[PDB]
Amino acid sequence: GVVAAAEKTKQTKEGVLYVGSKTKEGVVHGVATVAEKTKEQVTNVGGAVVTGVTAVAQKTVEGAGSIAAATGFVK
Amino acid sequence: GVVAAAEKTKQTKEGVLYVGSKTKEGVVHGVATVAEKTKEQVTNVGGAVVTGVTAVAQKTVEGAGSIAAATGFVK
Amino acid sequence: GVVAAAEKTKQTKEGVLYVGSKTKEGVVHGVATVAEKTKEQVTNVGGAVVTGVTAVAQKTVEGAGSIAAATGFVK
Amino acid sequence: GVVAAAEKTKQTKEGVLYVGSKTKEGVVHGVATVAEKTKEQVTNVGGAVVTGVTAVAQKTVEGAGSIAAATGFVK
Amino acid sequence: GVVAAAEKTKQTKEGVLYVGSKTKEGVVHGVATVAEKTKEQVTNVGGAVVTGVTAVAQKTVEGAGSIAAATGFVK
Repeated sequence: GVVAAAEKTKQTKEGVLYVGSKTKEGVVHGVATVAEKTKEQVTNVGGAVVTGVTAVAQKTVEGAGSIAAATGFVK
Repeated sequence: GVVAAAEKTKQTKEGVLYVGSKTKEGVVHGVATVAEKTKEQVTNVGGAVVTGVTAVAQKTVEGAGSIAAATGFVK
Repeated sequence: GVVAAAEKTKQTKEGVLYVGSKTKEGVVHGVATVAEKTKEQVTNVGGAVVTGVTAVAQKTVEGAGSIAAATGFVK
Repeated sequence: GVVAAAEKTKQTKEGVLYVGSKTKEGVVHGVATVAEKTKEQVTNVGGAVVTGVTAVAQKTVEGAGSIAAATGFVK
Repeated sequence: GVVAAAEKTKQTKEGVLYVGSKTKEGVVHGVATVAEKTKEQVTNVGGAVVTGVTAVAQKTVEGAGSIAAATGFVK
């Protein structure tokens, strides 16, 4: 029942990017799931995750983008 | 029952980006799920997560973007 | 029953961005879910999360954007 | 029953952004869910979350944006 | 029941990128799942994860992109 459908039917400076970064110390951890003495952990990450000292996300979804996620359990 | 549908049907400086970043110390953790002595944890992250000392998100969803998420459990 | 539908049907400086950032110390944690001695935690994050010392979000949803989320449990 | 639908049907300086930030110390936590000795926590965050020492959100929803969220439990 | 379908039916400077990065120390961890004395951990990461001291994501989804994910267990 977890359905993700994406359809795209298609019948000057555009999207131009300039980044200049100067970093001395950089610690980036991105997507992280840490468990200590944990019993029962469920984690889900979906989509676009842009992370860091200089993070730029230009025009992430120009067409069709669908994210379906059923996260959990049954007892 | 967790359905995400996206449809895009398509029949000068546009979206131009300039970033200049100068950082000495940078610690970025992004998406994180930490559990200590935890029993039963459910986490869900969806979409666009732009994070960091200099975070820029230009024109994230130009077309169709759908995020469906059922997060949880049954007992 | 958690349905997210997005449809986009399409039949000078536009969206131009300038960021200049100068940071000495930067700590960014973004999306975080922390549990200590917790029993039973349900978390859900959806959409666009732009975070950081210099956070810029330009024209996040130009088209169709839908976020559906059922977060919780049954006993 | 948690339905989010978005439709966009489409048949000089526009949206131009300038940010200049100069920060010495910056701590940004974004979206956070912290539980200590907690039993039973349900959290949901949806939409656009722009956070940080310099946070700018220009023209977040130019088209169609829908956020549906059923957050809670049944006993 | 975990179905992801993507269809794309198709019948000046465009998408041009400039990055200049100068880093002295950089620690990047990307996607990480750490468990210590943990019992029972389920993790799922899907989509585009761009991470690092200088992270740039230009035009991530120009066509059709669908991410379906059922993350969890049954007892």
